Amino acid sequence: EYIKLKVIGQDSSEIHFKVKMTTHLKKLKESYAQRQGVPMNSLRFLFEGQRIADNHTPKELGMEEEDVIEVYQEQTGG
Amino acid sequence: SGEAEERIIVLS
Repeated sequence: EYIKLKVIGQDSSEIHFKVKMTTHLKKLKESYAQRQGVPMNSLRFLFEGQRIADNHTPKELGMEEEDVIEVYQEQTGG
Repeated sequence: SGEAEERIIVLS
């Protein structure tokens, strides 16, 4: 019962993540930052423009298969 | 440069 989320970076690159509806999104943020080789707190992760918290889950955010997460530099970063 | 390959990470 995974959904696949597409994570889009500042440079238009994509990394997809298969997650459960109950997965704490901290797991995704940490993995993504690791693969980019930057500290996790230098980034902010947005779903439809709203900030994804470590303890948010896809269910709480109303996410579904194929949904996009955008990654921006943290604004006081961070 | 070329198109990146597909990248899927499973968070189990």
